[PDB]
Amino acid sequence: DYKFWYTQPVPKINDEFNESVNEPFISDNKVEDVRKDEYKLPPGYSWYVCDVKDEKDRSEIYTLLTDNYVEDDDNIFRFNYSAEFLLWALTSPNYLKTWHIGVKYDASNKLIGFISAIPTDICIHKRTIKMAEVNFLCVHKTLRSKRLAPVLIKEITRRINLENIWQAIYTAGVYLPKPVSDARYYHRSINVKKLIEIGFSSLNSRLTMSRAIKLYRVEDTLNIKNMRLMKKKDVEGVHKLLGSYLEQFNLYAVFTKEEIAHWFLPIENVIYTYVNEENGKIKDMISFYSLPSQILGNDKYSTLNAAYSFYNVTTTATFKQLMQDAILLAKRNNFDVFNALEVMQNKSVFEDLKFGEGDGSLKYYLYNWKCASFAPAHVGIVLL
Ligand SMILES: C#CCCCCCCCCCCCC(=O)SCCNC(=O)CCNC(=O)[C@H](O)C(C)(C)COP(=O)(O)OP(=O)(O)OC[C@H]1O[C@@H](n2cnc3c(N)ncnc32)[C@H](O)[C@@H]1OP(=O)(O)O
Ligand SMILES: [Cl-]
Ligand SMILES: [Cl-]
Ligand SMILES: [Mg+2]
Repeated sequence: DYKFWYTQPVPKINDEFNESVNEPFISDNKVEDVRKDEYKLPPGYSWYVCDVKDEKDRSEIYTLLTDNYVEDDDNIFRFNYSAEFLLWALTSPNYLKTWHIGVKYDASNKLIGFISAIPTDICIHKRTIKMAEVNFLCVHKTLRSKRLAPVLIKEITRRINLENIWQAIYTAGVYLPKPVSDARYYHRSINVKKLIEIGFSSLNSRLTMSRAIKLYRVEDTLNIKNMRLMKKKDVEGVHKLLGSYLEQFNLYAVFTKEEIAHWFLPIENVIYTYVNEENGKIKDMISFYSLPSQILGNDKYSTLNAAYSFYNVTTTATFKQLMQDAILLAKRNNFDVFNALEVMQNKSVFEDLKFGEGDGSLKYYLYNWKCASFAPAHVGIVLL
């Protein structure tokens, strides 16, 4: 029935727009007319502005998400974004502290809800629009189905609109009105025995343990020999190589040089970017971020260490060769599995590089924007 969503400027479930339509649902917005009062919470609850740069505030967000954030459809894994990852994800160029919004239960002073956004220029069907990218919506497990999520969404919408920003981008596994694109995850096992043991992968009479280990074995030699960790000197180069690649897609972030430094410069256990420099030019790049899952009630392993593909571009090798190198670099950094969405060129390598299809998919959404939807190979943005 979507009783909340059908109040909002998003498409109905059966809306179909053709390529001649690429504009807002609601235009001519004025900051002057945005509500200046905070949305009302149920009695006993209060808004709290989180300071993500403060270690203690950040640890409170970390705890809320560790305990209550997204699980796989089978409730076997729960994402466990690290505190240093959250610091990176939320303090991008020009971020607003006041879009990092928490809800405390007053009687215990405990954070029980959170939602966040950061600002970025998004190009959709060649039109570039300032958007908020919304993420980390989370309601404590003990307070589910009480309609707190619409309150957090309406309050962040209000605060984003105060900055004269009227569109947003967000992804989710749940189906909501209405995806602009839909992309499955695929996974490439690295630490095969651990993935078996925790119930992530399986074996059969044809695929014995030893045969599975051999199937997923990787040669410890790079196809692109000079791939090395990115440094500050490489920011102009990555800005040109990635910037030029992305222009072909129907949906992508238009990164400034400051944004390139922020999103790609390596941070241990958070973001890994490797470059190939030839003649003072950056000609290939690989990048992947760290997102572990807590393995729910497992005796042996508490954590699945997963690398998620971010942005990969080659001009000196094949895409296959580049992605075989990304799996190698993730292996050299202790990751158990390399995951990727069927966006950009990724699906073209999945068969040959022995990826498995994951369950369900990730839906891409715009708020207050009507346009044609498209196949996920035309998506050129990866959100965290
Ligand atoms: C400018 C501008 C606009 C700015 C705003 C743009 C819109 C942004 C939307 C939010 C985007 C979120 C992106 C993500 O971060 S992804 C990960 C979501 N994090 C989890 O998966 C963690 C585990 N899970 C939870 O923590 C809770 O289940 C949630 C997700 C907070 C939902 O809370 P609960 O207690 O279930 O549900 P209640 O409070 O009764 O709310 C029901 C209404 O809510 C809608 N809803 C549910 N999940 C949603 C969701 N994931 N995103 C958006 N809406 C969602 C839903 O359909 C329904 O509304 P209807 O009646 O159907 O029209
Ligand atoms: Cl009022
Ligand atoms: Cl090597
Ligand atoms: Mg609720």
